[PDB]
Order: sequence, then C-alpha cells, then structure tokens
Amino acid sequence: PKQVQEFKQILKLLKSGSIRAVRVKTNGENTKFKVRCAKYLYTYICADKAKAEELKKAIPKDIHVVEIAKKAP
Amino acid sequence: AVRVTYVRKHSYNTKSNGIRIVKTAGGNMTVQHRQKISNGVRCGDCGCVLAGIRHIRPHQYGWLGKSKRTVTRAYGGVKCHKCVQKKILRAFLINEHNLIKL
Amino acid sequence: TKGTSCRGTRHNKTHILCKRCGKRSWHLQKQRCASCGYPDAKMRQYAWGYKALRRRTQGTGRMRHLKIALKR
Amino acid sequence: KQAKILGRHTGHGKRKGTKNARTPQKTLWIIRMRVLRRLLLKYRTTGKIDKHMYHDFYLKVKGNQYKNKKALMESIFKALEEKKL
Amino acid sequence: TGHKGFSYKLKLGKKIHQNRGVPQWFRMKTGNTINYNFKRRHWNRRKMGM
Amino acid sequence: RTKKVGIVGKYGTRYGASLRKVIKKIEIAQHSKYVCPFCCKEAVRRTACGIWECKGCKKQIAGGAYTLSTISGATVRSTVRRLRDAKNSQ
Amino acid sequence: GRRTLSQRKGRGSIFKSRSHHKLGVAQHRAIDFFERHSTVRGLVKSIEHDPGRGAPLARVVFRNPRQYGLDKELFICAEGLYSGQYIYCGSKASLHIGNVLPIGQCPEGTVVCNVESKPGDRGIIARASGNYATVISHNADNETTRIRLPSGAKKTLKSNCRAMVGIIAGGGRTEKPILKAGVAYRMYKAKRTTWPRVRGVAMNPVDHPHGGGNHQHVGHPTTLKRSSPPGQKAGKVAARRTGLIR
RNA sequence: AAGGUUCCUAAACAACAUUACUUGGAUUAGGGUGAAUCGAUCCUAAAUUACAGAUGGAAAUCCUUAAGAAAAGGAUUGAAAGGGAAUAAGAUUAAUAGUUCUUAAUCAAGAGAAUGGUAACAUAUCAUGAACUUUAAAAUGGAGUGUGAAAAUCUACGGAAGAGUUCUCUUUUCUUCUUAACAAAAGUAAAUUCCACUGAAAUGAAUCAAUCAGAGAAGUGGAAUUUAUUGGCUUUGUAAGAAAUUCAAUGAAUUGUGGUAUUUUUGCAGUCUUCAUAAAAAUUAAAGGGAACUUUUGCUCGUACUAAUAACCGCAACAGGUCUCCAAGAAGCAAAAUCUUUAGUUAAAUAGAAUAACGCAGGUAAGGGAAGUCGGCAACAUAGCUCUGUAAGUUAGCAAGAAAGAGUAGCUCUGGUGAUUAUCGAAUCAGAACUUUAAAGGUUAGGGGAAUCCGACUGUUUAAUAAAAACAUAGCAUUCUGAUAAAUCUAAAAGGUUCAUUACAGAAUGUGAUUUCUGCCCAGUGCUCUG
RNA sequence: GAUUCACGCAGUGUUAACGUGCAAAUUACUUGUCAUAUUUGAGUAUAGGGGCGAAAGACUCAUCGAACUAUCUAGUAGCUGG
Repeated sequence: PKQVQEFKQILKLLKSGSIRAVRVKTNGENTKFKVRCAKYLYTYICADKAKAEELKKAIPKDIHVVEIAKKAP
Repeated sequence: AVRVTYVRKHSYNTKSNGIRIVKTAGGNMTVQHRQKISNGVRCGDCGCVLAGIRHIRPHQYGWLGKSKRTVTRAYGGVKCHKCVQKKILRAFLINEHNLIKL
Repeated sequence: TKGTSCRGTRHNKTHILCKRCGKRSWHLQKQRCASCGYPDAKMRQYAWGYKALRRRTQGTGRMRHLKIALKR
Repeated sequence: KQAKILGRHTGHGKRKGTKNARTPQKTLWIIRMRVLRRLLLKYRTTGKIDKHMYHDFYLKVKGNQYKNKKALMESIFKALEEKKL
Repeated sequence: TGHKGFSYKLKLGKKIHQNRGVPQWFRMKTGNTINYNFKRRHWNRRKMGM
Repeated sequence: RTKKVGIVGKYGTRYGASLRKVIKKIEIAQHSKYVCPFCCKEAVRRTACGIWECKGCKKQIAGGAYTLSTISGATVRSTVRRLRDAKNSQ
Repeated sequence: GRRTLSQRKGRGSIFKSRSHHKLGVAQHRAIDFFERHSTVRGLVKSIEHDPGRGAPLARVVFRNPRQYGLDKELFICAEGLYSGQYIYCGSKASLHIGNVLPIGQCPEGTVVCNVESKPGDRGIIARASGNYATVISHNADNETTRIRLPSGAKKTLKSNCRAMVGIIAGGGRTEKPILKAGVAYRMYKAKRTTWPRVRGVAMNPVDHPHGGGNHQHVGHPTTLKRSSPPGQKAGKVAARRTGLIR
C-alpha cells in the first residue's frame, strides 16, 4: 500500500483509466480516499471537508464507490 | 508473556533458521524469519570495505537500481579510491621514467 | 547398559525396501540389496540356502507370459 | 521494596552473596570515570582549564587519585590558584 | 513420518486398506470357512516393519 | 605483583621450574611488537605461525615462528648479499 | 595373533590425512621457455597459513606469457618475503631473496631452499620450516652440481633444477616446549591419526610383539633385521649402535 | 528421527488397560492431510558409482580424469540441521491450514550513446556495452569487556471499562488499553571508515581496557555503511473497517506520555588465544575492453496425529533410553532449594477396616562419647556473608576458604556514591538510638589438623562384580629413511595409506613433570661393519 | 587444559532398596563431574587370523581369549543316560 501526499496526483490519478474501485472512510477528524488501482492501493488523508467534496465529485460513474462509516460494510 | 512456536518445520536454531518475535493485534506474538547478515565488497588490493555499496545478499543486488551497486569512478566498485589513486601514478610515473631511460 | 538402556537410540534405518525383490533388504550405506543382489545383474542365489531358493524362484509368481508358452 | 529503600532489611544477616557480587567492583569504577572524565571535558570545553592542565588531570584521574567528583573539583580549584603565582 | 516419499505413502495406504475384516455377506456363503482375517494387525500390537 | 614468574604465572604451579622458565623466553617474544622494516614503527604483530602483519602500514612480512627474524635467517640475508655483489664484478 | 597398529596404518581407513582445509600443493611453476631462457615477474599477493605445516604459503600471481590472463601460483614463503613484493622466477633472474633460480647459476655457498630433485618436478628438497640446502660446487663437464641436504647428506643434482633462494620461513618452530596434552593434540588437527600412542609392553601378547608377562618388560632384543616380516618389525630397525652417545 | 490412521465424530463394551468402567491410543462405520512464496526438487562437503583402460584361473578388483579420436575443460550419486529468487494479518472446520476465505503484497520467465560535488560520493529501471580477463559476495573458530536497539518484567504522571474485600479499615487489589508482510520520509540517534581547510612539542587525542598522529593527530564542515523490511527509533499507508475490554437487545464507547531499572534476543566496536588460522559449488554484481504502465503462466511430491511417567526403541499403558525452539512473579550472587500466575492434570500395575510381630523409607534421646567393628561403615556435627588474622614447606607460582576469633534481628533515623539548571533517578556501603524470645540456618549451605606410600598435574578405561597405584600425557632418549625412500595394505595391478608430504619431515620404539644422577660389563644372544 | 554453584552426565560408598524386580543391570540418599583432551544429532569410512582400541583381551545389535547365519553334518566320542 502506498500513500499520495497532496491534491496534484490524486486528482490526476482518478482521471486515469487504470482505477478499479474507490473506497472512502470517514473518520472522526479526517477522511481517506483509498482508491484501488491495478497494483497498489493509494489513499489521500484529507482533513478539510470542503476539499473532500470536490474529491467526491471527481470519481467517474463507471466504477464502484463505497462510503464507509463507523460500521464496516 | 506469550510463548511462541516455530512456524516452519525447521526445529533447530541454525544460521538459516533465525527468527524474530513481534507483537500482533490483540497481544498475540508471532514469528518472523529474519535474514542473515552479510559482508560488503572489498578492494582488490588492500582488502578494505568499499563505501557507497550496501551490504546485502548477492541476488538482492539485482533488484537495486543500476547506480545503487557501483561507484561512478574509474575502477568504481572493485577498488577503493586509495587503491585507484595509486594506480594512476604508477601508470604515469613509470611511463615517464622509461620514456627517457630508453 | 548393554541391554534395555542402550536400545533407546535405534531410529536410524539401515535396510529399506528393495526395488527388484520387494523385501526390506536394501542396505542404504552399501547401496546393494542383501536378499536379491541388486545392481548386480544376476539374481543372488547360493547353494547353501536351498530354502532361500524355493522362497523365490521360477514358478512362485504369476508366470504371466510363461504359463502360456509351456501350454503351447 | 518500599521498606528496602529506607534500608529496613539491608542488614548483614540478610545478605547471602559476596560484596563484589552485590556491588561489582568493575561497574563501580566504569561509572566513576565516566562521572569524572565528563567533568574534565566539560571544564576544558567551557574554558576553565587548558589542554596542558587537562592532560595532567586526565592521567591523574586514570591513576585513581580522586575518589569522587567532589574531590576533583576541589583539586582543580586548588591547582588553578597555584597557576596565577 | 511427516515427510514420506511418494512410493512410500502409497504402500502405507495399501496396508490400511488390507487391515479390514471379512465383509458380512461373504461369511454367509455355502461352505464358507473364512470367518475371520488372520493376516490382520494393529499399530500397537505388531509393527509391520516397513 | 610477582617476583620472578612474570608471564608464566598463568601456568600456576604445575609444569616444572625449568619448562616454565624456558617457555617464558618464547612467550615474551611471541607477544611483542617489533620495529617494522618498511613503515619504521613498533607495529609488527604476529598473526600465524610465521606470518607477521605490520598493523601500522598494512604489510604481511614472513619470518620466524616466534621472532621476526631468526639469527640464522639474518646471516643468510648477508650471505646472499655478499655472494651477489662479488659475482657481478669478476 | 593380531595386526599391530603399524599394520593397520597402511590400509587407510581412519588413518587418512585430514587434508580438508589445506590450501593446495605448494610448488614451483611448470617449466616453459619464458623460464628456461628468460625471466618472469611474480607478485606476492599475500602470505597465507596452510594448515598442517609450519611454513607459510605465499600466493604469487604471475602473468600468462603465452595467453591472456593471470597465472596464479602458490609458493612456500622464504623468510623475509612481504606483501607487494616482486619476485622473478627465471634462468636469468637476479640472485636475491625469493627469486627462483636454476641451481646451476648460484655461486658456491649460495643458500637455496625448495630445490628440485629432477628438472621439472617442482620442488622436493628442503621444504620444511626453517630448513635450507647449501650449494657446494659445480661440474661443467657433465652439468651436475653438489648440494648439502638438511640431513647432512650430500647429493648430486643436474644444473637445471630450480631452487628458490633463501631459507624457509617459520623457523625455530620446535624450540617451544609443548607444555600440555591439549596443545599436542591440537597440533595434529591437520595430520593423520597417531597421537595417543600406547606402548607395546603395555599390551597383551596378541596386539604387539612386546606384550609382556607378569612383569612389564620386553624379553627379546629390540634391534631387528631390516628383512623382518611386517608385523614383527618393531623397536629399532637395523640399528648400527644403540644407547646414549658418549 | 521412529510409528502408520493411532487423528475427529457416531453407535456400541464379548475380548484388552493385574478391580470395575458408561471411559480408552481398544470393537464397528463414516470423515479428514488443499502451497508460485514452507520443504523436497537445484549445488557442493566427508564420501560414492558408471563407458573405455589396467589387473585377474575365476568371481570380480583398481583408476574418477589419469592411461581415452570419450566427458569450452571434465562423468553419477551425496545434506527435509550446510548454500537457497519470492507472504503476511484477521477469520473459518467435529480435525487441515505461512496450504482455505477476506484484505493486502512479493519473486521468476515472458508479451505489449547523461549530469552534479574540490573530495569522500549522489541521481521514483533509466542515462547503450559483445568476445576475453579479473575482483567481490555466497563464505566460515573461540574467549572476555563496553554499548545501540526491540521484547519481557518492574515502575512514574494522567486516565477510560469491568471484577474482588468492606462492619474493621483501604482515593484500595486485579484484568484490558494491541498491530503484520510490504512501502513512505514530519522529526531524530549510537558506532565505524573516509574527504576538504590548517599543520601538533610546553606533545596531544581519547577507552572500562586499549589504541592513534608530520606516509599526518586535535578542531570545523561534509560523505558512506551497519543497527531483525524499505532507512535504525518515534511517526505514516496497510489500519481500525481488524482485534481486545465493556454496555444494550444486531447497535454503541475508549485505546496519552515517560524511566540515568533487571533479564533475554540481535547487531556494532576494538582487546585476547592457537606448533588449531577455523569448507565447496550452484548462483549473483561490478570493473578493464571496445564488438555491434498493463497483462499471461508458475507443473510433480510431503502436509492428519504422538514427539512420550500411554502413539518411538526396550516381548507391555516397562521408574530405562531418545536431538531441538519459546520461557511470568517472590528470593538470592545464582536458570540453586521452597511457594504461586498463563497452561496441563487429579488418573496414571485396585480399595475398605484393625493400628500385632519382623520389615523398607524418614526421625529423636538421659549419662559416657569409637569402649562397637577388619575399618568412624552408617549416622551426627562445620556450612551464607563482613572484619581481624593466617604456620611449617615450596618449583617462589602456591599451601589458604589454612588454623583461630568477633559481628549478623526488628523499628525509627542520618550520611556517602549522580544528570540538567531547586527538580529527578539507582540499588549499594557506612554509622546512631530504642525494643525483643540476642537474630545466616524454613530451604540452599566446607568438618578441621599431624604424618607415611603411589601417581607429576587436567584427562581415559574392564557397557553388566576391579575406577586405580593401571592407560594416556608434556619432558628425556634411541633407530632407520633423500622421497623411485622408510613404514606398509593387495591374489594382481599405469594399484592404496602416512604424502595437498620432504629431515624443524615420515616411520619404529623405551622411560614417564621439575631438581640431582644414570655406575662397571661386548664374554653369551641379537643388530651393525667402511674389514 | 585455575577453584567451584546450576542445566546435564557418570556411578565412589551405603557392599541401602529390588533381587520369580520398574529394569535380562534399574531406583534412593551420599559422592564426583559439569567447555576446549568438553557433551551431542545426521551423513560418510573401517568387517571376521578382519575392524576399532588414552590398552580392560575391552567394543564389533542383550553373542567375543575370535560375531551372526547357512552348507559339509545325523562330524567323532574307548565316555554318561535310554
């Protein structure tokens, strides 16, 4: 598992067609957009809720998006 | 105080069967096979270890980047910098000496 | 301690099953079978063991392709 | 263990081991110099003493002349006054 | 043992297959005196030595 | 700490007076640093039976089994030196 | 009767040499033109310790003159040889320490170690630690030279035999008294199996011919003929003189 | 390793477990062993065996790279403890799981003629590199000291949840508060080796110890490597969604920070010791030289169970024997004896009653104290630690824990031994009052002395009546041998051992440390001779 | 190749226990020893007038002053029993 560090690559990565599925976990303070690519699992830890919303609109409709909470699916 | 068991069929504390005990979720303690300790490279004239090349397994050098297993210099990777500074002076001072001798 | 005490370390097998005779008579260290004379080409037969001949010789098995020829 | 801190039980009839076993003689001297040689370097780095004086004190400590830290700062204090005469 | 060769495991497998008693219907034949297996053994009585 | 049995005091009292005195001469030489012919330092330290390794400047000099140069091995150096020079000129 | 310990030592069951950590065969280099009629140059890469002998072995690294590549060798170290040395091994070589020379060029009285016994067998005579053979004379009529072996016997050799100049290193080894049994037991780490030696007279009559009766003694003269059968050949064989020399 | 179905479940109890059994490792019938990542498979070690050749009446023996038109240089086998490409956490089953399921990775084989730094050296594959050659890794003894790191135990501050005691008290006692493989670089260490500036004497630098310097110390600034995967520790993705502890009847709560403490593990640094110098190849990387992101596959074999006071070997559920890994508290110098926590068991050739003799095992005793007896056999007695003191003899090292004498408890105090600029932390030593049943002794725990004989010492031996005064041993000494030899195996042999050797060596012997001394005898029997 | 404690190992004494035993050589206490001439596992080597032996005629599958198994062999017996 790898971690992306800022908005530049995460937005670029989602637009690419290699993405298999996307998971978002909503913790008490932050949120991780654990996108799952062909090989690794990249996650961006966002603390600003406004910056997560623009990330929540960038996912293409052709992949499965699962929103997790304090209860596992 | 948790007592562990070897996870492989090896039951003897040989050099190849070294293990490390680590903690695990819930207080369980598990067993991991830690690798051996190896020597680095040595200069071909003085027998001293060379700098810039890690001390890893012979096959693990293949996975390293092409600049992570050499040193960028003449005879870089097989002779120390002192081992090479003397090579140049020998190859040059000798040529000047027998240039005028004959 | 030549009796019961010293009989505790007997777990290193010497004779394993042979391939041409099927008895447990293949000496691992000598690399030859003590009952049917392995890699030696000839079957090991001795005249003093007249019983060891009638235990395994011609006629004691199935005779898969010889019971036919003699009948003909 | 709380009572043993005040020395309630550390008598003579409650010891079954040799004096060197309970208090090793090597580790009471390994620590003794590390206490002293740190002070000598501390003063030399600070500038209280010089290299020539700190050299005659490095060997004097090494020869077991000063029993504790207090008995070394007194000798440095003494040998500094003879310097200005 | 834990580590047995292939030609050795299949011979053990036959020695547990042969360690079975007479089938019930066989003993009910006519003139059938084969009531019990006398070639049987057990792990704690006789070591098969193989 | 000991009047006369210096290095062979580790043998205690159990080899004889003469042998412990004889071995005293050899164990002393075997464990001493000699003056190194090349680097010119008291750094030559034995490594094996007849291999003296100059720790100062990293050279391996061969020599006697317990001394850097045996007495009979120094005359031969002079004997050959005397025979070489005379042979050259007449 | 039985077969005494000298009769079981010839079969080689447990009496084989323990030569497993030994470096290799220490000898000169093969004879060739560049050594018969010229000189080569060898570099003493490093001095090593071949287990089971008191003379260090030096790892000389020549150059292949006929082909491309190194020609690594293994020379017994003469005393005084050091790492990084240049030793020349040829017929025209200079008479220094370690330079291999044909025995027919050394001046009379020259010290030569590791002398061949026949031209081309690469070292026979004077190989042990601290030993050397001294040239005596020359004879140009039949190209033979006399030398004095370390045993004192004088032998006549062809003048083409090679012989490294000097004495062998590791001299004066035996002057140290082995003090214990353990030190003498570790000395045979890389040799045969002969250390704890049980006396013949402390043996039953079958094992050794000296097996005594109700008193521990020999009973018959120990000086025997050379033509005794193996097994009865004990004691001193063909003794010209016995007893302490006065 | 050995055993082989003993493993799990159901029915059942004629036999077997020195009574009985509803129990069983026993009867019958079903079920169970999942691998690209663990091993075998691959490579070599001590060693082993083939074609041709040599030897041999014969069986067959010898050579293993030498004899060969054989194999670029030499054939086959040889290790489940040596070398080795790559995997972890949670969960599941009546049993299998580094093997299955979820999640997350890794390896191999494919498929789609460059810059920077003064220098040490450095750049998410990059930045060409054939023949031939070399270097290095794989790859290596042991002892003792110091230290970095992790885990366990102990402990400091602040807590969250539950459990135990409570008529006598206790802000009390206990449990839980965790995290992998593989990767990232907020912050930050110890050690070692190098580079650049300057050139040390009034010599310095430093360690517990050492050790180092004008072929260059100390100082300042840098570089590289090791430290259980990347980069050692904290931290981060994995990852809380798992797990542990609680509450409610599937749904809810929490998971800070330290330590100048003890042990274990794993590395690093130098020091010491050898008449000991403490493996090979597969396989991999670099150099010298200049010729010209995705996707596919990963085959075969083992995997159940015991590993023992009931699964192995001893005729058996035999007090015998059998190689290893993990390791809590009290107490002490101690992995000692004794007691307890997690875990296992209360059954392991049957019990009840009475409390005779003679017994096996364990004890005690008045007065005397070896008078018993072959003989202090057996038993009793001294025993830890601190201080004082310690003879003759002696190889000057030892004798020596010689012998002998004093102290030791409990409670309340005081002082000494350090880090940072008053706080904080360690068990250790010393001293003073007061009290008592006057104190190592529950357990562990030397009897001492004066002489004589033998063996020099540590060591080894008659498995099953002899453990020594015997054997060995270092020391002394004797004999032969120049290597095509000496010894010496084979019926024979370009055959074999010492010999991968070479007189400071090989072979054959007697005496048995050190000190002192080895006397006279060559007639006899051996050996030898240049007669 | 110092003195000792411990895990282990041995077998000095009781000539203790047992002696139709737990045991075809074991048990308990006492004693010694407890890393360098140390203990031990696996593989490999040495085989009967042979091997191996720090030497006791000891060890060589409960067998050794010449192993076990089979052939000569129903060996011979002036000797004992029927």
